Amino acid sequence: PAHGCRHVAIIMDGNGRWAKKQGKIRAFGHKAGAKSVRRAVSFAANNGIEALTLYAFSSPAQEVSALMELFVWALDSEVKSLHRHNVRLRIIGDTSRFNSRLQERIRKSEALTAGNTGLTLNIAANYGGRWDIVQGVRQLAEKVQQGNLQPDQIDEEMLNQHVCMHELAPVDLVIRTGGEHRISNFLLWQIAYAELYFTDVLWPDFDEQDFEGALNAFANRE
Amino acid sequence: GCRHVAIIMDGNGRWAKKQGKIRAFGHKAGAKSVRRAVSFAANNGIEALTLYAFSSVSALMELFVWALDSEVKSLHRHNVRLRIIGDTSRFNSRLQERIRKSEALTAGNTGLTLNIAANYGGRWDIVQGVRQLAEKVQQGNLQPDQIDEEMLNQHVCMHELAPVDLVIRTGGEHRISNFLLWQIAYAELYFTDVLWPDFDEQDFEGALNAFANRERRFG
Ligand SMILES: O=P(O)(O)C(O)(Cc1cccc(-c2cccc(NS(=O)(=O)c3cccc(S(=O)(=O)Nc4cccc(-c5cccc(CC(O)(P(=O)(O)O)P(=O)(O)O)c5)c4)c3)c2)c1)P(=O)(O)O
Repeated sequence: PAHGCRHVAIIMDGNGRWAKKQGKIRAFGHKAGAKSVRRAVSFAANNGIEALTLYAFSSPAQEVSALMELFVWALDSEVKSLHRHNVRLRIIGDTSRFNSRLQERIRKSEALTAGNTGLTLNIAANYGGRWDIVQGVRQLAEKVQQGNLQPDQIDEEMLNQHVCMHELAPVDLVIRTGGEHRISNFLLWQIAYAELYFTDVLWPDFDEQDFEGALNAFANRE
Repeated sequence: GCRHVAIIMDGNGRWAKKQGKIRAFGHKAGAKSVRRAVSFAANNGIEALTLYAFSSVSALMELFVWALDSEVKSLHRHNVRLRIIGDTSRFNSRLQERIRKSEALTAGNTGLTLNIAANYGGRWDIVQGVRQLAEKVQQGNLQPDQIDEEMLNQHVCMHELAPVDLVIRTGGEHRISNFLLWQIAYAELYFTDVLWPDFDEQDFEGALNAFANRERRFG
């Protein structure tokens, strides 16, 4: 609370570059990255942060189906730990085209942790900022079609109620590791007023001290 | 190849205080900085320049009228196409007409398109487009699950121009402050502590250089 930062969003990037520098393969960077993910989640939960939203940045249509398989399979194991640390898990992104199986796992993972009182962790999977806005627009569009919503009655607050994470504290700080200075279609609507923090540190090397630096930079900025 | 630059001009007031002067002084200097940035963009092949004045109200409008009346003939002469983006429905009829006439007069120019955000907000921009799509739904000429990214994109401001490539924010603050949101999904973001009145050609080129290098890297 001292940092006054309630919601932190992170574009994780640099795992491949990190591995390359050491003459190592992708698997090595991914392994290092997952470790950094756990470290960041634990840090947030132990530092009074209300919400952490993670986005794995990566530079096909057959590959995605395979990635989400890995995603969900990895999730099933992580959920136990998350639940154990009192974390509330939520998956944001277009999960509509996921097969009903791995789509039920996600659903159960969320149901299982919904009642926790610790950190709320949002993991982006097949997520897009524009997509997020659009799916929210379709919802309002349905209500227009059903006759109980006039086009001209639509305002910002209304649309805000239909975008991902509307129930949570607004995003206060966005962190992007890896050196690139862009949002890359991650959160858009939700970062209208967020502090943007760019660091050249590669995701695998981003540790607790780096996270603290970002929070300190945030606190001193206003 | 930087085609569209958007700028969050900030720091006029702070600049004034640093000089131990009144706010009005910062404004005056800020105005010169605007003329300088526009000239620089128009002289270097930039396709579009979008300006947003960040602020830490009737007279405001009279100033707008005056700026339009004194600068549009020069913009037209320089082959600059002027556009005002934002909610101008609340403006008095005189200002709205000046804006409409200014755009009409320069609409046919083929040089730099200068976009001035007036009473503009990124969320408002998106919402105004959503309301346009909601109208066609109500008319039954559009299905809810028929709305997609491409469709909404065609209804947000500047959809007819090249995509925003670079967003520059002066003044030291590291936020978008509800300026462009949908349009900056893939843009390079550049923050400088330089105060707007001090932002000159060298600072602008520096951002362009940063853009070029970062394009070679990351893609
Ligand atoms: O852009 P990079 O270099 O930082 C990258 O490493 C991608 C990346 C960026 C930021 C974070 C992570 C990441 C890495 C490991 C774990 C986690 N935790 S997660 O909850 O966020 C998550 C877990 C499972 C999947 C996903 S994802 O589908 O949203 N992202 C993603 C994108 C690209 C590659 C991978 C990936 C992750 C782990 C393992 C693999 C597979 C293998 O590559 P590997 O065995 O060599 O490791 P492969 O089975 O084919 O041989 C691939 C994963 C995310 C996140 C991965 P890249 O070279 O793959 O594009």
